[PDB]
Amino acid sequence: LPSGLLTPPQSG
Amino acid sequence: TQVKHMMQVIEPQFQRDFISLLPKELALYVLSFLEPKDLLQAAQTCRYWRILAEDNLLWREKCKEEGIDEPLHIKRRKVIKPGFIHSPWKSAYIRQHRIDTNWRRGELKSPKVLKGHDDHVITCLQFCGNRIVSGSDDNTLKVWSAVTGKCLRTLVGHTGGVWSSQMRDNIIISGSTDRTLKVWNAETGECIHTLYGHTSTVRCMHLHEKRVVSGSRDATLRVWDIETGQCLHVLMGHVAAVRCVQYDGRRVVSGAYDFMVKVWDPETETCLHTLQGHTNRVYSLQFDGIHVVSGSLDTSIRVWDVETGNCIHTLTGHQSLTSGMELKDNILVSGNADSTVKIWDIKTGQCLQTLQGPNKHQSAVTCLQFNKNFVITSSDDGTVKLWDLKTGEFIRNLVTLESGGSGGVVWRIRASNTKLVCAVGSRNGTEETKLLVLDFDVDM
Amino acid sequence: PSIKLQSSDGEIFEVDVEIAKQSVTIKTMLEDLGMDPVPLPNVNAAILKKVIQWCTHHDIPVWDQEFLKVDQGTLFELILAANYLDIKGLLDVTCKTVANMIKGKTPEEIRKTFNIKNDFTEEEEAQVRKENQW
Repeated sequence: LPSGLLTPPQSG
Repeated sequence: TQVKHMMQVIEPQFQRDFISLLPKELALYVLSFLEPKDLLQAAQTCRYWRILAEDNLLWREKCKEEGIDEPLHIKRRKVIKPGFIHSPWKSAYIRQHRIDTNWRRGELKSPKVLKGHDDHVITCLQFCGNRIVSGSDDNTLKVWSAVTGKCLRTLVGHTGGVWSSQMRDNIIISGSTDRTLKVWNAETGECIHTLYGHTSTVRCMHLHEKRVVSGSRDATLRVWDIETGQCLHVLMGHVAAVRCVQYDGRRVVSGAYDFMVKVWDPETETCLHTLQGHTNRVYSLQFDGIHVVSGSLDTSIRVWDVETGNCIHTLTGHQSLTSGMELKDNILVSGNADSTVKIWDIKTGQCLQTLQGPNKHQSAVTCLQFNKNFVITSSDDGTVKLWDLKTGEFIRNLVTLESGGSGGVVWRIRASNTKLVCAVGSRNGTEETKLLVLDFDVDM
Repeated sequence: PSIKLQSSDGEIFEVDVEIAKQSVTIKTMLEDLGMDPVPLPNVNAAILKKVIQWCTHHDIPVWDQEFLKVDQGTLFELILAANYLDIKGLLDVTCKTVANMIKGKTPEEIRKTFNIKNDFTEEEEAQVRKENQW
């Protein structure tokens, strides 16, 4: 994923 | 009146000029054909002219021009000799001109630094008249004062990271990985509702009046009542995670990782339309009640007609993920991982400007804001840039993190007419996470 | 048909109605008060003769721009005749022609064009420049 962008870590 | 009252008190007599001799009214009819830049020069001609150029009603209409709607009634006190009846509308117009000039070439006043969320990230930012709300994966949110600097409250309660947020004077709403949403009281900082229903991370949410719609990694959306704390409807139909959502009180629009955009009528929990076209995850959305605009990992941005489900434009040109978009009056601005920002006319589909050049961003554009004069962009390059919306030209770097090239990043920005709030930090330890508040207000 | 109107000078003008009715003032006196010869006390034969010329001819159009290539004294006259006669078209065009004389910035330059004396005192001018800064 491009650097500077985010998302919560995978849950399951 | 007012202009008459001025002539009979200052007594500007004997002028051998055209307008000084014309009946008051006709001089005003004439001065009206001038643009503000001129009225301001004409006002420096002589006392008689100055008094005319200050006709309150001449400016009230010149403010509607720049969309002011509100005249400012300023600073009182021990007058300089020969008085002058200033025009509230004129000073209001000038205030804005100076503010615009401050943003454009002002002189960066070192910003208030608000330290918080240590070694963590800021996932969402909210700015509402003097109050700032930061959301983090440290499981908290912090309400700040854009005026002083101080943290006013820290909303502790979630057991997972906060990833979504919304606010409307004193009502804050958060969405966490702990699968719940929480309605808070910004002033007291107390949780007043905890909304259960989603089983997977609450990814996105859009608030409209007394209702909020949330999108989750469980492939569903839920519409809640911010007052009762009840879940009113559940939109089921998406196959993959719902990454973005828009709600106008009439229709719910959503984009998910199934390359689909769905238009819903919440009341009857029904999917009116499933918009097909994107060939990859849809990350961003915008909706003005008539057009739904979607941005995908597929490089394109699609413009659809909410009423028919028909695709109207397939905006091509970007090269990577369009992370953020802003729509306003059929003018769309998109921020993309290709480090570019684009300005489009969603009526014609024309790409009005591409913000690049020698001073373009070096990495992905993380956020953006815009108005009728400028576009403000943030990036992982550690800068926040100011661009001219009409010419598409670069103006200057509002923020330039010294650690920009080695980790420092600007995750998000919120701008009011008078100030800029930046969420800053880093994955390594080169930049302590914090908010930066720049002030572009003028002394008046 | 054709109606007759008398300038302030005492000179009678014959003009096709409709051309004359472009002036609502004249229009009002003809259709409402019913003035056989329409007395125009605020307009003299000279200027009246000019407005008639402008009317019989009907973003500043190319012609009105030439037609108003007159000297200030006349323009000032036309502004008033138009206002008095109430001819929105003529009024706009002439007033606009004067405005364009200002569009160009510079206080000092606007004076050379309208004469005007800088009656501002040391402090006053300094203050005036501060307030209307751009």
